[PDB]
Formats: sequence, C-alpha cells, structure tokens
Amino acid sequence: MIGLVGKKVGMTRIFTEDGVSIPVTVIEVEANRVTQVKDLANDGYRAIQVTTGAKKANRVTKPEAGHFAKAGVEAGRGLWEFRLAEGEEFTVGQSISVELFADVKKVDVTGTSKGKGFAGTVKRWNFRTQDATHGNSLSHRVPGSIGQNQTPGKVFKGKKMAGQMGNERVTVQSLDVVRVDAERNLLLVKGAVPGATGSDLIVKPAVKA
Amino acid sequence: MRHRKSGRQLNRNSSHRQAMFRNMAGSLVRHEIIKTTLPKAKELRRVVEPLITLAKTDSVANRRLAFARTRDNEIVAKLFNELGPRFASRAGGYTRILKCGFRAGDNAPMAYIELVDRS
Amino acid sequence: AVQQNKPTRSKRGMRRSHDALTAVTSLSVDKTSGEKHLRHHITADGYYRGRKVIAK
Amino acid sequence: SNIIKQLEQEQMKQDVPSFRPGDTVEVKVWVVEGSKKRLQAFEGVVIAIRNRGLHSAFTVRKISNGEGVERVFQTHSPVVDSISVKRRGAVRKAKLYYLRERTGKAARIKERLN
Amino acid sequence: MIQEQTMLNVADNSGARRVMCIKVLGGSHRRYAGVGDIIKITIKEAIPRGKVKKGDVLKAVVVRTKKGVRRPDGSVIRFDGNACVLLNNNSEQPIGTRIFGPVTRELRSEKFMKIISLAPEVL
RNA sequence: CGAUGUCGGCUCAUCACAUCCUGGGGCUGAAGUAGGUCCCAAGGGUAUGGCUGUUCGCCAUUUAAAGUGGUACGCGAGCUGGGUUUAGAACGUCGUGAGACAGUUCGGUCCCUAUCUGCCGUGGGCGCUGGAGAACUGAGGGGGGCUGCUCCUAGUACGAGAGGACCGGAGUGGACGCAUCACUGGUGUUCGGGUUGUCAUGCCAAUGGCACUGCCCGGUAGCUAAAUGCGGAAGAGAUAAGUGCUGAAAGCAUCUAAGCACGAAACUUGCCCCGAGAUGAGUUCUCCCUGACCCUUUAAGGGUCCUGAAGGAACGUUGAAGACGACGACGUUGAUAGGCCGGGUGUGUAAGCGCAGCGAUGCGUUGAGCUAACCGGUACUAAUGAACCGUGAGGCUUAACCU
RNA sequence: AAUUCCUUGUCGGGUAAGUUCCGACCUGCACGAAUGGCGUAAUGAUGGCCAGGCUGUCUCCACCCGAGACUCAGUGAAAU
RNA sequence: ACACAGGUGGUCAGGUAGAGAAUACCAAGGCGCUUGAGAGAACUCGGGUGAAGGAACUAGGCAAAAUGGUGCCGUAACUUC
RNA sequence: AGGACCGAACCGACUAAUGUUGAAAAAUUAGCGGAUGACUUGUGGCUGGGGGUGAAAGGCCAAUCAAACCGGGAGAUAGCU
Ligand SMILES: [Mg+2]
Ligand SMILES: [Mg+2]
Ligand SMILES: [Mg+2]
Ligand SMILES: [Mg+2]
Ligand SMILES: [Mg+2]
Ligand SMILES: [Mg+2]
Ligand SMILES: [Mg+2]
Ligand SMILES: [Mg+2]
Ligand SMILES: [Mg+2]
Ligand SMILES: [Mg+2]
Ligand SMILES: [Mg+2]
Ligand SMILES: [Mg+2]
Ligand SMILES: [Mg+2]
Ligand SMILES: [Mg+2]
Ligand SMILES: [Mg+2]
Ligand SMILES: [Mg+2]
Ligand SMILES: [Mg+2]
Ligand SMILES: [Mg+2]
Ligand SMILES: [Mg+2]
Ligand SMILES: [Mg+2]
Ligand SMILES: [Mg+2]
Ligand SMILES: [Mg+2]
Ligand SMILES: [Mg+2]
Ligand SMILES: [Mg+2]
Ligand SMILES: [Mg+2]
Ligand SMILES: [Mg+2]
Ligand SMILES: [Mg+2]
Ligand SMILES: [Mg+2]
Ligand SMILES: [Mg+2]
Ligand SMILES: [Mg+2]
Ligand SMILES: [Mg+2]
Ligand SMILES: [Mg+2]
Ligand SMILES: [Mg+2]
Ligand SMILES: [Mg+2]
Ligand SMILES: [Mg+2]
Ligand SMILES: [Mg+2]
Ligand SMILES: [Mg+2]
Ligand SMILES: [Mg+2]
Ligand SMILES: [Mg+2]
Ligand SMILES: [Mg+2]
Ligand SMILES: [Mg+2]
Ligand SMILES: [Mg+2]
Ligand SMILES: [Mg+2]
Ligand SMILES: [Mg+2]
Ligand SMILES: [Mg+2]
Ligand SMILES: [Mg+2]
Ligand SMILES: [Mg+2]
Ligand SMILES: [Mg+2]
Ligand SMILES: [Mg+2]
Ligand SMILES: [Mg+2]
Ligand SMILES: [Mg+2]
Ligand SMILES: [Mg+2]
Ligand SMILES: [Mg+2]
Ligand SMILES: [Mg+2]
Ligand SMILES: [Mg+2]
Ligand SMILES: [Mg+2]
Ligand SMILES: [Mg+2]
Ligand SMILES: [Mg+2]
Ligand SMILES: [Mg+2]
Ligand SMILES: [Mg+2]
Ligand SMILES: [Mg+2]
Ligand SMILES: [Mg+2]
Ligand SMILES: [Mg+2]
Ligand SMILES: [Mg+2]
Ligand SMILES: [Mg+2]
Ligand SMILES: [Mg+2]
Ligand SMILES: [Mg+2]
Ligand SMILES: [Mg+2]
Ligand SMILES: [Mg+2]
Ligand SMILES: [Mg+2]
Ligand SMILES: [Mg+2]
Ligand SMILES: [Mg+2]
Ligand SMILES: [Mg+2]
Ligand SMILES: [Mg+2]
Ligand SMILES: [Mg+2]
Ligand SMILES: [Mg+2]
Ligand SMILES: [Mg+2]
Ligand SMILES: [Mg+2]
Ligand SMILES: [Mg+2]
Ligand SMILES: [Mg+2]
Repeated sequence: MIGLVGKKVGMTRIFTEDGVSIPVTVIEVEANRVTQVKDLANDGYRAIQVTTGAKKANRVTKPEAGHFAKAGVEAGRGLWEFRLAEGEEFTVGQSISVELFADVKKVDVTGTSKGKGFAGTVKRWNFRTQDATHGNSLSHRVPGSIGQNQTPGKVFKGKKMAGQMGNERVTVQSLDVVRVDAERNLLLVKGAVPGATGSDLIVKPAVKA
Repeated sequence: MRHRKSGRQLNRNSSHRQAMFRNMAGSLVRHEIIKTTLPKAKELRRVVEPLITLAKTDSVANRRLAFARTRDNEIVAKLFNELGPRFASRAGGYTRILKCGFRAGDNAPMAYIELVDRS
Repeated sequence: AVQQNKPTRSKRGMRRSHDALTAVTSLSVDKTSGEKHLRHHITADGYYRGRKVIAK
Repeated sequence: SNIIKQLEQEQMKQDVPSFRPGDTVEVKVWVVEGSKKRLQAFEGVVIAIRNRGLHSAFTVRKISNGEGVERVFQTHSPVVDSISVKRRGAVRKAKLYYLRERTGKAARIKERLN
Repeated sequence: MIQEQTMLNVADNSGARRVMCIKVLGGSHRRYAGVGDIIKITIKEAIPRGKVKKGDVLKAVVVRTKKGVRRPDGSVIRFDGNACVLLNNNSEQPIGTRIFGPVTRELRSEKFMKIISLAPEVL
C-alpha cells in the first residue's frame, strides 16, 4: 500500500479518559495530488508520482510547470513517488486524502533528521571519553586508537570517526496511529518522528505489521 | 550548534558587547549616521530601535530606563524630545543600513547605518 | 609529522589549482550618476539607487 | 501553532481554580486499584507552578509519615478530579524550592490575606 | 535510580538504619534500580538487638527514590530520600513486621501484598 | 645497534573457531527436570568490585554466558607512567675496598604544527555526445540480527512419590541502537529579581560600572538524558550435521548410485541507508533554441555580423542547513531577516505618588513592571532596473518503419 | 621488619570481599646494641592504611562562557 | 640573541571598607599590552553549573570540590607538663 | 622570651595543568614552605684547576665539571668507520 506526504507540525499530548497521556506527533496531510502514473510498459515498474502544497508562480520553472500542466493539476512544493502494489491503481489528476489511513493502525514515518553538523565520536558513535584527570595530556575526547601495528598498514573501511551527523533520511517503524482528522487534514502518531518542525514527512503503512 | 539562537558574539565577552553597543547607540543618536561594520550595525538595530519605541512614551520611568541603557542624559533628552515625535507614526524600522565597501586595514565589510528621518 | 620525499612541482600546481581568484562578474550601474559600483553597495560619490545618501 | 492550540484548547479543563505558590492545596485524584475507582486525597504546599497551557503542571509537597513527598500533578489531566485551596500563603518567589531543607517552624509561610 | 555503593535508609523494623547496595540484580551490566526492584545489600549500621547484624548480606526491595516514579499521565512522585525494605535471600519475603513511611502503587503484586498491607499510606 | 620505545592499565578495535551463551542434531549407564559426550554452526552477545604495579590469581556478589587465541605477547607521532631499567639515599647480604645483588625500600622531565598511503566526512572540475529542470530503477555496498523472566498450555506428559515438561501462544523487562523534546529534569554569563563592598551619574531617591556572570535565587527558546517513542522479527529459498522415502548395484539388505522429501541464530532474500564516475556513465517526464554570410588546407574545419533562449550563476535578506564550500527558503507581483503590534512564558506586586510609623520598613495604586531565541500577525527598514554565463535544432554507420 | 627467599607465612581485627594496613606468633633465608639497640611527646610541602565531610574522579556525560582552531585581508617560518 | 609574559637595589605610601603595605573599588597619575575583521564545527586550553548516586575512578581521592572571620561556650588519648 | 604561632613584602620551590620548532636554552597559572633568624639583600673584596669551595648531591667554579676555559705540543694516536 502507498503512503502520503505530510509535514511535521509539532508534538503534543492526548489525555485519554483513563488518565494516560499519549505523546503524539501532529502530521498535517494536505491533499496529495497525482502528477504522473508510471507503469511497466514505459517505466519498468508500477508507481505514482504525487505533489503537495503550493508554490510561487514566478518560481515554478517552465519544465516543472509543464510537468504539472500535463497532469492538469496545481503546482506543489515537490514531487515524491510511491511504488504500487498489485491490484492498486490511481488516475493522474486524482487527489488522495488522509482517509487512506482511516483504518490503518501502524505507520512508518520517513523524514530528514536534524543537522548536528560536524560531530565527534563521543556524540556520534557513543565513544567513551578518556580520563579527565590522572595525567591525561590533551586527550580527553579523542577517539584513541584506530588500528594495529604494521599487520594491516591501514585503517579499515567503515572505521568510526568524526564527521557529518544527521541531516539524513531515517525511518521510524511501527508508530501507532492515534487519530485521523480528515476535516482539518491531520494525522496524530504516537511518539517522536524524525525531522524538525515544518519539514516534509513520508507516512507509509507499516510493512512489518 | 546554533539552532534557533540569536545575538552575535563578535569575539567579545558580554560586558564588552553591552558597553560597545551602548556607546555606538549613543553615537548614532548623537550624529544620526555612523560608519561601522555591517555585523555591528545589524546587531545595533536591536538596540537602538527599542530605545526609540521606548522614547515614544515620555514618562519619568522611561527616562530612567533609557538612562540605564545609555547612561547619557543628553541621549535621553534627544530621544524623548526629538526622535520620539519624529518617529511617532512609523511602525518600526527606524534606521537604515547602507553597505559602503571594505575597510583598508583589514578588508572588513563596512556599512553606514543612519536614521531614516535624517534628511 | 614531516615528509619523507620532496613533493614535486606537479603536486604543487595541483594543490594550487583551486586557489584561483574569482573576478567580479558585472558591476552594477547607478541610474542617476551613471557610475559603476558593486551591486547593493553605494557609489563612491554617495549615490545608491539614485538618491544622494551621504555628502562627501 | 494554531493547529496545536486548537488541539489543546479542546482538551483543557474549564474549571481550574486560581492558586499561587505557597498556597496549601488539596488535590483529589482518581485511583484505580483492582477495578474500583476511588478518589485519593493529597494535601500540601504548592512549591512550583509551570504554566504551559495544556501542559501546565504544579508541584505539591507534604510531610507524610515523617517523610517529605513531592508530587508533580498534570493540571489538565483527567486523573485529577478536584483542586481546592485550603489555605493561601504569602511568599515573594515563584518557586519555593528552599523548603526542601526547612522543617517544622522554619518551613512556615504566612497567610495571604486579601 | 539506585546503583552500587548507594546508601539507603531502612523502611521496616528489621533492625537496620543504614544499608549499602552492592549489586543491582536482574540483568547483566544493569546500571540502576528503581522502585519495585530487588537489590542485594550489606548492612552498615544496625540497632544493638535486632533480627539482623552489622555486616550481613541479604536482599532488599527499593520502595522510595529521590528520583521518583512516573505515572501514565506524565506526573511524577518524588521522595526526599531513598528507602528499602529488607528481604530474605531465598524466600524474598520481608523480614520486618511494620513498614515505615509511604510506598507506591508500582509495588503492589502477588509478591509485595504484605508490604502494601502494612504500609500506612500507599501513593 | 648512523635507534624497530619492550610490562600492565585506558581508548578504539578487528579476525580465527579448537563455541562460553543462544541455535540445530546423534548416543546415553537419556523416566521427566537437569545432565554427560560428540557433530554442525562464528549471526549477535559475552560482568561489576576488594587486594595487588600487575597479566594472572584468590575472594564477594551477579549473569543466558562471564569463550579460547591471533593481531610488533594489537594499539605511547592515541593517553598514562604504577612496574621494569639512569643519576640521590637506606636495610639485609657479599667484598679489605671502590662498589654489587631478577633482594627489598622512598623519590624520580614520556617531544613532534601530518608530505604520502589509509580512513571519516565534505566540495570543485570534467565526463556520460544539443543544452537544461526534476522524478526514478537498482548493479553494487554498508547497517542491523542479543536475550532473560512470568503466565497460559498444565501441575498435563513422565514419575512410586518428590518433582515436573516438549511443542505452541501471550505479556513484561535488561543491555544496545536510531530518533525526538510533548512530559520529567539539566544547562540556559543574551530574561527577571534579591543582596555585600566600592565608585560614579550635582545630591535624595532611583540606576549603572567593577569585584569568577561579584555572590545567590528562579528560569524562555535551543541543545540535551537520567526523559519517551520505535527496532532486533515473521516469512520465503537453497542447505550443514542429521532424519528419511522408494530403490538397485550385490535376487536380500541398503537415505544414493538414478530419482524424491525434510532440515539451524549460519548463506541469499525479506527490514533500514548510500547508490548510474554502474566510463557497462541507464530509464521516464517536461522545457528551450527552426538567422544571414565569408574562408581555403573542404572538414566532426575556421571566421564575421545579428541573436542570447530554457535555465543557471553571482549579489542581497537568510535558515531548527552549515568549519569553508555545499544544501534549502526568499528578493517588492515580497513575510526572507530585523523591527513593530498583540499574545504567551518567566520573574514576582517596578518607578513615581499617597498613607501609617521616630525609623528601618510596611500597605494602596499593583500579579505591577520588565521580559532573549517562542506563537500569530504586520512591508517600517533592508532584500534594485539591470548586467554575467549558457546559444541559434544538435556526428557517422547500418537496420526497420513510414513516404 | 625500610631487613623474611620460601610468602598473599599463620591467627585475629577491619571490609560484602583486604598480596596493602594494624596487633600478635617466631620457623630471625640473612635484626641487634654509639657504621648504636629499643622506646618516645612535639614537629614533617615525609611513606603506608582507615573514616567523616565533600564533590564531574566516576556510573555517563550534558549545556554554557571566553582564547585558539575555521573563513577573509596583510606579513610570513620550520624540522624533513 | 628579540620592542622576549623572565631577572634587577634604594625612596615616596591618598580615600572607603579592612587587623593590615593582604584584598575589593577608586583618586593623583599612567595605560588599553603594534595584525585586524567575521563565523559561532570537531578538538584543545582556562573557567561556570548540574538530576540521582557519592571514590564504585585510579597505581594512589591526582585534580577538583569543600573548610575558611570575630567573639563566647567547650575541648580527648598522650606528654619531655 | 622564643632557630615560638598565623600571615603579606622578601626568600624558596612540594603538587597539578599548560608549554616542549616555548612568551621563556627551566617559565607561567592555581595552590605550597619559611617568614626575628643556622634569615635575607646591596656594594666592594679574597680563595684558581688535580686546585678552590662545599650543612656533602661528585654538588658549584660565567647556559660548560668524575677535573673549567683559551692558546700551544698538534696534522696526538686511531689494527676503527
Ligand atoms: Mg542544524
Ligand atoms: Mg573512562
Ligand atoms: Mg606534557
Ligand atoms: Mg586536560
Ligand atoms: Mg600491503
Ligand atoms: Mg532567528
Ligand atoms: Mg579573531
Ligand atoms: Mg564582569
Ligand atoms: Mg627514507
Ligand atoms: Mg590552496
Ligand atoms: Mg639495534
Ligand atoms: Mg636510520
Ligand atoms: Mg547433545
Ligand atoms: Mg566445527
Ligand atoms: Mg562472535
Ligand atoms: Mg542472516
Ligand atoms: Mg577482576
Ligand atoms: Mg577502600
Ligand atoms: Mg586482530
Ligand atoms: Mg604471541
Ligand atoms: Mg604489545
Ligand atoms: Mg603507534
Ligand atoms: Mg604502553
Ligand atoms: Mg610513528
Ligand atoms: Mg615510577
Ligand atoms: Mg646510587
Ligand atoms: Mg640488575
Ligand atoms: Mg564529474
Ligand atoms: Mg545487503
Ligand atoms: Mg525536554
Ligand atoms: Mg527545568
Ligand atoms: Mg530546557
Ligand atoms: Mg554596586
Ligand atoms: Mg543613595
Ligand atoms: Mg570603572
Ligand atoms: Mg530461515
Ligand atoms: Mg546430507
Ligand atoms: Mg532406499
Ligand atoms: Mg530393495
Ligand atoms: Mg526444505
Ligand atoms: Mg534471536
Ligand atoms: Mg516588520
Ligand atoms: Mg527594581
Ligand atoms: Mg508601586
Ligand atoms: Mg494586591
Ligand atoms: Mg508578568
Ligand atoms: Mg511582550
Ligand atoms: Mg513568528
Ligand atoms: Mg634479613
Ligand atoms: Mg614475600
Ligand atoms: Mg587476614
Ligand atoms: Mg586501596
Ligand atoms: Mg604490625
Ligand atoms: Mg644494622
Ligand atoms: Mg657498633
Ligand atoms: Mg640512628
Ligand atoms: Mg591568510
Ligand atoms: Mg629551508
Ligand atoms: Mg611588543
Ligand atoms: Mg620585558
Ligand atoms: Mg590603600
Ligand atoms: Mg566555544
Ligand atoms: Mg565548580
Ligand atoms: Mg543558572
Ligand atoms: Mg552531580
Ligand atoms: Mg539550580
Ligand atoms: Mg544533588
Ligand atoms: Mg577502588
Ligand atoms: Mg577499577
Ligand atoms: Mg588534592
Ligand atoms: Mg578549590
Ligand atoms: Mg619562627
Ligand atoms: Mg606560585
Ligand atoms: Mg608564616
Ligand atoms: Mg654517588
Ligand atoms: Mg655551569
Ligand atoms: Mg683540571
Ligand atoms: Mg685528568
Ligand atoms: Mg708531537
Ligand atoms: Mg687528527
């Protein structure tokens, strides 16, 4: 089954009658509108290409606006693409609402994580700091040793070192969907999804069930 | 990391930044146009423009506040006697940054920051 | 922490391959005084986007 | 945001009484033991109030059986049932964290008469 | 959040006033022990004529923490100290007959029905 | 020997399998539970402390288990320097003595700004055969793979009882990892207040400067963990040891020779991420350009004038993006940033005035005043009209289709 | 034992657990009486051990303030 | 060797607080230390604060943290008193 | 009264960190010891190399000491590189 493209509005809590506070992540899901249907005869696979949101008319380019004009649909802020299962099809100018998740129970939310910048191995790879006293010379947060002596004159591939942390695609699996509010285009999932506030989210039904 | 934060450090401590923007705000009120670096001008807008909004309501308390911020009664007098009623209708934006090139000593990008109702 | 062989002038030129300066693309022209300046900067005489913002 | 505020104002409780720090409050909460909901009372001094709308909370300290007990109630939770100001107090702080080392005569607070 | 070398007060009439945690049971590399958790302890201070003696090694169940315990509304219940009730090593039933101070609802089970029976107040 | 730093600890590790746990089996002098032994199996996992310089070891208490080894007895241009192994001093012992003792004892300088390989990240160039904007496929690569306990099945099978299951199902944890900041908290030298000394603003009052932010008390956003969400799978395929079916060779027998079936945390998939420089440079969609002439050495040739597209780049306002580049948003047809208005939050009833009091002070005005990064708004200021790069229909050869 | 190889001697104390410490024993490898013997109040930037308080030493690190590191302009090394 | 965070004898000794020539803030007087401008990564240096625990770290409580003043009460073994 | 006590000047140098092509061919920062005495300091003088001096470490004698420095014997000698 396909997913929908939303946006992280923020987090809040749903007080049940029983006295339980459910930490939820509000995901507004506007009308995803299809722009292209891909198939086996032309594209080798079955998928749809959707768009959501709006865009400035002076900023949407002539190739992109011609691509939306062929589908006959308003330009959105992006283009995403969802693989189709069998027995599942959609038309081109079709709009897809959040009622698709009306009877799902768990979703997988894919987002782009927050940018931690250039991070050290303590933060990134959870390395232990060395001793803050007892003689330590300028070596409190360094990674320590990185190899062995002459046997493989070389550091191995994938050695855990410092570098860019975050700002990348991650997927949180098996999030309990709490509420599907079709009237104001919302989706409340239990827990914390990746991404900052106002960033794009991809909500798909859970594959692991 | 610097997420959602504000205020420039400017390679100074907090008391040096506070005394530098106090002097620079007094010099801008005194002459109505100065030439400083563009980062100092941008951080100065966040100092001077609250003083003018404070100066729109001439009370004794607001004279004492503007004195605690500027520490110059001549500046507080020019604020409440001239620039108050001069800017009494503008909804913010009381000043203007004009980039004026590069300083000869260190290639620093300079800028003229002036009040709007000067000329 | 120091080299074991002298690096060549070829490696020196390849390291300096990216140290080239980017010339300014185009100078903006004031509409009143007609003189050239940096885009978004005031002119030398004190014009910017037509008006005389400062005497000299 | 407006969406958050709309989701939160429909869950807030419209009958939260006005109480300040240093007020001796009595909170009646719901207790589910076995299958019978009963209503346990908790009464102490408000040492802290955190106002965040729906996420608002408050801290009550009491001296129960010789032991000091702090308890951080969620204000708009439905598991609390009643909030009653027994005795209002006169302090000049927002948070009375210094009462955690004062006992007996030293931990008195005078009454905020109005 | 109780670990090794943590001193605890004693919440019963077993005869001890001050015990020290030497091992947090139930899992390898297990850092902490909250309420309802079994800890192996040693005795550092006792009454002169008690059921237990200074230097005995036995189990105990944590009943009050200064860190506190969270309820599903988000609320938390903190105490001013750390308190435990002594247990037997094998049968793991409480030794004393009279529980001092309050306990919590996380304690109640088929295992600690005696403690909730004897506590003066259950929060 | 014109120098290859030699114990132990720390920090990072990585491989082997002669496997410690978990997994699959065979035999048992295997009733069950629990074991013994051997075979297959390296996917993941695989204690904290006391003593001691120690590795080790003993001891205490855990745990599913506390594996055995290689790696310059891994790792000092990564740390340490307790031990060993400099110069000082002393004991015992030897020697007439200077002095000496894998005998002891106290003290005792551990340098290097990284050129290359390597590795972690991040860019520039060019290419992919007209140029450009997007969405993809997925060759390949990496990540991840742990497990307890309880309950039901069932006090059933088994057993004289004591005791006590296989198989299967459900729940709740520990360790680890990813993400997040709604909660609980931390910080919050950019917010508010109290207060000590001193100086100053003419003085009072009120403020400001310095004293570690002067010392304190709280605390917004943000970042965070101790906080709270999620994960490990199921499944499929082919198998290991092993179990078989039919069945001869070898009239029987026989799991194998022909043929067929089952079979594990291993293997390939399934889950997540990168990924067409995958030079084997792929696919789809869309957009842009449809001018004249000279040349000689006539060819994938060179030049002139006109033209300058799609788009990009640059600049500017900037960002929960960021070392720099990069990436993303916006540039007046505009909410990009600052300001401003309103709100919220925090602090905790400002100043001034009046009253009471000899006065310190208290009370009223007053939950006042101030309020950072927050929320909703608002063109007041700054984001310029341009200019720059990029062209002008895109090779040959066959094949097929259509004329 | 600043001396004891065997040795982490044995016993006791202290600790959950103590090759160190303290007190005993004496089997003094290889103490011993001015290259002094045994005690000893006070003192010691002396050596070993223990306890209370205290705490980022640590479990396990988090945030913040500044000086560098990074970028721009100017000058401009070195070992090898 | 330097316009070098070193070394160099004598004399003068203001105010407020303070026992004080300590220390804090100031006067007279003299300086802002001869590269700057930004940004606000890792890491290092020097500091601030920290939930719960409180030496479990370590060769070793190294380093940090803590104590800290005046007056009064009171103050052990031992002792060469 | 005191080779008495606490503690600045002053003298010294116990610990840690930095620094180690340093700010510095031994220093800085935070702590530390003595501080009316066998104290410390200025100026001038004397002791000379197998010699001085030494509360004694083979310490010091001009950044040099198990026998200084300079010049000379001297192109010592080198079965060694
Ligand atoms: Mg970021
Ligand atoms: Mg460590
Ligand atoms: Mg060093
Ligand atoms: Mg350090
Ligand atoms: Mg090789
Ligand atoms: Mg901002
Ligand atoms: Mg600078
Ligand atoms: Mg200051
Ligand atoms: Mg070589
Ligand atoms: Mg270069
Ligand atoms: Mg050698
Ligand atoms: Mg060599
Ligand atoms: Mg077996
Ligand atoms: Mg094998
Ligand atoms: Mg393994
Ligand atoms: Mg596998
Ligand atoms: Mg051990
Ligand atoms: Mg100990
Ligand atoms: Mg290896
Ligand atoms: Mg070996
Ligand atoms: Mg080794
Ligand atoms: Mg090495
Ligand atoms: Mg080593
Ligand atoms: Mg090396
Ligand atoms: Mg040593
Ligand atoms: Mg010697
Ligand atoms: Mg020897
Ligand atoms: Mg390329
Ligand atoms: Mg793979
Ligand atoms: Mg939070
Ligand atoms: Mg807080
Ligand atoms: Mg916070
Ligand atoms: Mg003051
Ligand atoms: Mg006054
Ligand atoms: Mg001053
Ligand atoms: Mg399988
Ligand atoms: Mg087989
Ligand atoms: Mg057969
Ligand atoms: Mg047959
Ligand atoms: Mg099969
Ligand atoms: Mg498993
Ligand atoms: Mg505005
Ligand atoms: Mg005030
Ligand atoms: Mg008032
Ligand atoms: Mg009132
Ligand atoms: Mg308020
Ligand atoms: Mg406001
Ligand atoms: Mg806003
Ligand atoms: Mg002897
Ligand atoms: Mg021995
Ligand atoms: Mg013993
Ligand atoms: Mg010890
Ligand atoms: Mg002894
Ligand atoms: Mg002797
Ligand atoms: Mg004799
Ligand atoms: Mg003697
Ligand atoms: Mg430069
Ligand atoms: Mg050279
Ligand atoms: Mg100088
Ligand atoms: Mg000097
Ligand atoms: Mg004075
Ligand atoms: Mg910093
Ligand atoms: Mg501190
Ligand atoms: Mg604070
Ligand atoms: Mg702490
Ligand atoms: Mg605090
Ligand atoms: Mg605390
Ligand atoms: Mg220890
Ligand atoms: Mg240890
Ligand atoms: Mg110390
Ligand atoms: Mg200290
Ligand atoms: Mg004396
Ligand atoms: Mg010193
Ligand atoms: Mg003294
Ligand atoms: Mg000697
Ligand atoms: Mg000398
Ligand atoms: Mg001589
Ligand atoms: Mg001689
Ligand atoms: Mg001769
Ligand atoms: Mg010669």
